[PDB]
Amino acid sequence: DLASLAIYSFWIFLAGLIYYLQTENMREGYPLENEDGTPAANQGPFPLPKPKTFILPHGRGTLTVPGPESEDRPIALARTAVSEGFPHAPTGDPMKDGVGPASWVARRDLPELDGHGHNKIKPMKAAAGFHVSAGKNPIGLPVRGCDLEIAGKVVDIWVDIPEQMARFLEVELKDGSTRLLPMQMVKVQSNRVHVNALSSDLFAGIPTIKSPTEVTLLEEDKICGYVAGGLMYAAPKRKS
Amino acid sequence: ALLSFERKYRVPGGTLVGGNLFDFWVGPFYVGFFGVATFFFAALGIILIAWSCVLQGTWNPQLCSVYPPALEYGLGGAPLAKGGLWQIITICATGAFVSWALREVEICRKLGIGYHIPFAFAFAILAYLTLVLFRPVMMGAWGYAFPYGIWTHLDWVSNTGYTYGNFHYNPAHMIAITFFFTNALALALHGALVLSAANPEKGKEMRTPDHEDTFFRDLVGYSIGTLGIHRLGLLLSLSAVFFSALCMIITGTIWFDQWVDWWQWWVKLPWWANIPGGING
Amino acid sequence: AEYQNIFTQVQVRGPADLGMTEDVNLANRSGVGPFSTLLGWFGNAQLGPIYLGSLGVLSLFSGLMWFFTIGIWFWYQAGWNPAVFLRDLFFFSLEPPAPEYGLSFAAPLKEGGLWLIASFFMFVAVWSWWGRTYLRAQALGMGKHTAWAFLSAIWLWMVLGFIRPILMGSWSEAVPYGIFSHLDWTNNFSLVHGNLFYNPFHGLSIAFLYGSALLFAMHGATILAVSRFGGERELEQIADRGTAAERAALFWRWTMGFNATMEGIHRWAIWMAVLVTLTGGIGILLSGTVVDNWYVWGQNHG
Ligand code: BCL
Ligand code: BCL
Ligand SMILES: CC[C@H]1c2cc3[nH]c4c(c3C)C(=O)[C@H](C(=O)OC)c4c3nc(cc4[nH]c(cc(n2)[C@@H]1C)c(C(C)=O)c4C)[C@@H](C)[C@@H]3CCC(=O)OC/C=C(\C)CCC[C@H](C)CCC[C@H](C)CCCC(C)C
Ligand SMILES: CC[C@H]1c2cc3[nH]c4c(c3C)C(=O)[C@H](C(=O)OC)c4c3nc(cc4[nH]c(cc(n2)[C@@H]1C)c(C(C)=O)c4C)[C@@H](C)[C@@H]3CCC(=O)OC/C=C(\C)CCC[C@H](C)CCC[C@H](C)CCCC(C)C
Ligand SMILES: COC(C)(C)C(=O)C/C=C(\C)CC/C=C(\C)CC/C=C(\C)CCCC/C(C)=C/CC[C@H](C)CC/C=C(\C)CCC=C(C)C
Ligand SMILES: CCCCCCCCCCCC[N+](C)(C)[O-]
Ligand SMILES: CCCCCCCCCCCC[N+](C)(C)[O-]
Ligand SMILES: CCCCCCCCCCCC[N+](C)(C)[O-]
Ligand SMILES: CCCCCCCCCCCC[N+](C)(C)[O-]
Ligand SMILES: CCCCCCCCCCCC[N+](C)(C)[O-]
Ligand SMILES: CCCCCCCCCCCC[N+](C)(C)[O-]
Ligand SMILES: [Fe+3]
Ligand SMILES: [K+]
Repeated sequence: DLASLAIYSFWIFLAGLIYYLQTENMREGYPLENEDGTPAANQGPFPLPKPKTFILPHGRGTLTVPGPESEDRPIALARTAVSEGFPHAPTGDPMKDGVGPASWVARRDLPELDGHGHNKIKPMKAAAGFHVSAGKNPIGLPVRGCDLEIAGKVVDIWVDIPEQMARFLEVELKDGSTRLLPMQMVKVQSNRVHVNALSSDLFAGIPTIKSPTEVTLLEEDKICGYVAGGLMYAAPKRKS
Repeated sequence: ALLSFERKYRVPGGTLVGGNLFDFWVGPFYVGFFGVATFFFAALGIILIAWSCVLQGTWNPQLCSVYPPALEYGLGGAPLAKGGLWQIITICATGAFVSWALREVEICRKLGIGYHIPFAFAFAILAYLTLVLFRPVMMGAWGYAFPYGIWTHLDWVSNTGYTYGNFHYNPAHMIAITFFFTNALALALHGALVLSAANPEKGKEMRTPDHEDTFFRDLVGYSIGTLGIHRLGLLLSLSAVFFSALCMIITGTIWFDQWVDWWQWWVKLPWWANIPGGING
Repeated sequence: AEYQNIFTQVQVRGPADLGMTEDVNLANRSGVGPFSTLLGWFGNAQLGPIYLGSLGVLSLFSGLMWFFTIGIWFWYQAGWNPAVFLRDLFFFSLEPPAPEYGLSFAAPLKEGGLWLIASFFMFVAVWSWWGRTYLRAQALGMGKHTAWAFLSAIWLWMVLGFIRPILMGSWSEAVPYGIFSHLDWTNNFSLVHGNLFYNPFHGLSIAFLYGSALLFAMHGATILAVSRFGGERELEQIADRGTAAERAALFWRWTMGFNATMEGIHRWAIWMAVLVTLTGGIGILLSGTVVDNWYVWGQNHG
């Protein structure tokens, strides 16, 4: 009977599909490692997929996955028990060290480019024709940390050009230097921008970028990772 | 075993309950207090379900079923074989799903990410409780809840819907279905767009988010953006389960006749109610 | 109150983005439309430009024709009384030929010939529209995923109004145009065939429809959860994994013991959704052509 052949066939197709999908999802982070980075004995029942290669645009090279996996940075963590599967305590300031929720990745230290190969993200003051067009303009507001202290003023908005969104606030600190603050991590209120993740004292902590009018994928991750890690690590100095 | 980038994230901290007592992993699974809670609730439940399936006398998946207590029992207890086991298995499941959820809130804290996922999760927990708890408790009986049975629960859906005629006519059921269809639509389109960019014509450079935005704008004259579509797909599928809970919560309480008749209020509007012509006048 | 990125705080607008060019024929692109501050709170604010070539005009025309054909009949059924039109708006129905006319085109205008004309315009609209989702992707160098995914939804729509009626030897089997009528047609078909809950492909189709809601909730929650790390920029996180990708992978790893990649999650996606109508159209196509009563078929295959 035709119907029952079809439904039997389908289930076989579906298992192959799940297998296909689950391998395709192993192109990154595999093969599994022990807590010292050696290959792990039990790799599960799925095999690594054949390597695929992406042709990155704008002469940025390729990516081939799966490939050799390497953290490409030192990790300031240390075992907390004598057996696998336990937390790993930081060995310094996890905020300063980029471990934990403060963690960042060793992404390319170039900036993301739009499709015409200009930097994806610019400050507004240097983005012709860009301006705030709805909602409170945060530029000029005092930036308040979670200890309810003022930590800086907003001196620009860093905007994505091909998408036209806000992506960071640029905050000027008491020493006159700025930092970038991810937009998704401040509350623009009518008299202030509030940052619940960091306390004021921790604002100079924020990794600093090297050029004033661009930010690289690496510099983003150290800035985003740091602010977010403040959530867990500032908490001794978060009020209410 | 860890992932080739996992160790740096496996720091302590983030728990909601009990400090560092349960703050460890088991294989890839993070545990926590609410990992244990989950396991208890989920284990006790699954136990009672296989032992409810000897009190019924059946060891088949296509036949094992744990029916609620009979309408006659109203809202009280009931013997284990006559509805009591369902009532327990139901508390278990609640505990397991709320545990799975708070366990997720801990995993969120330790990773410095936002609580969007177990908040999305809440809508599914809430729809479930709507069917097994909230709705039965305004209608006055656990017997208006559905059984725990692969095929018997489907019966209940047919039996329940047809009490009110063709259930299509439920206006909130309608809006639910519309979000569900739009979600699958947004899902297909989303997956493909990302994918046709990472995986272009042969030998071509990766396409950029610009190329996605261009594609849809070229095609439907709008493009919602890469942040929007994730906002959308969350909103569309949350919305659908909201109106699912709603469509069922109003059914049997504030509306209990044939859903097709609910629509007279429009047809019987006075400025056109007795105009001749068309189907109704 | 912590910000959750569900709605925008500060909208910024630059000059109009007219889009990548590649091999697209720019002669056929409209100008930029208005800028909706409204939309900008959830998504993008810029409407337009749209591409409209020959194939688009054909499709955009047939569709209006199918909509208008239905619509004229709807005015008629209202006796041209605008008030009745609104009142009975969900009750009108353009209906297919009666079974005596079989698959033929002879049936009178007001007894099915109109349904067959409206259906023609729909056929030409949908299909030429499919050609659009291909040619637009080809034009930019991108893949044809969007097009193959469409082809899955086309497949259900094709089985409901074309393939099953022809296999079943009569236009009468096909779906009418109308709000309530199409609804009753559905619930009917289910009764004629033994309660479709007994159809393994209805059950499967449902699973994916549920699973599409589960997944897109899951996915969209996760990408908003890691948007504080640039998560939403999925293409460059694919070329160059970020902490966003890493923590999103590791949320679902530490929850359900396995996880996805930033590129992998979108193959999960495209298939969970595509299988909704894929299995769905098989369950219909078998119904009445091969299986008369799913219940009864389940009694002898289960
Ligand atoms: C005779 C049939 C009637 C009918 C009667 C009903 C009835 C009766 C109901 C619906 C409801 C629904 N119907 Mg209706 N409906 C009909 C026709 C349709 C048609 C159609 C094309 O005809 C469609 C598309 C729908 C669509 C739908 C949705 C709006 C909704 C289902 C989603 C939902 O509730 O999710 C909610 C999702 C959940 C509750 C899942 C919760 C998951 C929990 C939290 C976790 C469980 C974990 C699990 C145990 C884990 C296992 C272990 C692990 C796998 C390892 N109906 C016809 C007319 N419909 C339902 C509804 O709205 O319910 C609220 C409902 O009760
Ligand atoms: C009481 C009635 C019956 C019943 C009878 C049927 C029948 C009959 C069918 C379904 C179908 C479906 N049912 Mg059922 N169903 C019932 C109960 C349910 C319940 C439930 C809780 O009880 C649920 C969750 C569902 C769920 C589902 C879906 C999974 C499935 C449709 C997938 C889809 O997206 O189609 C929506 C997608 C489409 C229709 C494709 C459309 C594609 C075209 C190309 C779009 C053209 C647009 C056009 C040009 C206009 C453009 C608009 C302008 C842009 C404005 N059913 C009961 C058992 N159900 C289908 C199926 O596969 O069954 C096997 C089906 O045909
Ligand atoms: C709100 C939008 C959609 C949604 C979202 C959603 N679901 C989620 C999440 C989110 C955001 C998770 O984080 C979580 C998850 O891990 O996903 C991978 C989950 C999840 N949603 C799931 C299921 C599910 N979601 C569904 C629906 C949806 N989920 C919505 C459409 C459906 C249906 C019917 O459409 C199902 C089946 C699980 C995969 C998972 C939750 C895992 C969990 O709770 O684990 C703890 C419990 C156990 C391991 C077992 C408990 C066993 C019980 C104690 C006894 C059984 C009780 C039960 C009542 C019997 C049911 C009988 C059936 C035959 C009818
Ligand atoms: C995986 C399956 C899911 C899916 C996939 C899917 N659908 C798709 C695609 C994909 C991948 C496309 O490529 C294509 C698209 O372009 O989407 C943006 C499409 C599409 N899915 C559509 C609809 C649709 N998809 C649906 C379902 C789903 N599609 C599935 C759940 C449904 C249902 C029944 O649930 C509908 C109604 C369209 C938006 C589009 C196909 C467009 C098409 O064929 O257009 C030809 C017709 C015209 C160009 C003109 C039509 C006239 C209109 C009535 C408008 C004009 C009249 C009036 C001015 C306004 C009308 C509306 C009311 C206010 C009156
Ligand atoms: C305000 O009034 C005016 C006049 C301005 C209007 O325009 C009013 C307009 C309306 C009131 C229209 C409102 C529209 C509707 C209610 C339509 C509702 C539509 C549906 C419910 C869709 C139902 C599903 C339809 C299906 C399944 C169709 C299948 C189509 C076929 C696949 C096409 C097959 C081709 C055929 C039969 C023709 C054969 C010939 C060939 C050459 C191929
Ligand atoms: C129903 C959707 C979920 C299907 C489960 C697919 C298999 C996931 C298990 C992957 C294996 C995990 N592992 C061992 C590689 O780490
Ligand atoms: C689904 C959303 C549809 C939006 C369609 C908008 C098309 C924009 C056309 C604008 C035309 C511009 N101009 C000046 C040439 O007319
Ligand atoms: C699919 C498009 C959705 C558009 C919905 C627009 C909702 C408006 C809510 C904006 C919130 C306003 N405010 C002041 C909080 O920013
Ligand atoms: C533009 C439509 C293309 C032709 C296909 C439509 C078939 C309609 C048949 C109408 C029947 C006419 N008549 C007199 C026999 O009733
Ligand atoms: C791509 C993700 C795969 C998930 C598969 C969903 C499994 C659902 C199986 C339910 C059983 C349905 N049926 C028809 C046999 O009754
Ligand atoms: C397909 C529906 C039910 C599937 C049940 C859940 C699958 C288990 C996936 C968890 C995998 C954990 N593990 C073993 C890889 O470590
Ligand atoms: Fe995505
Ligand atoms: K400017």
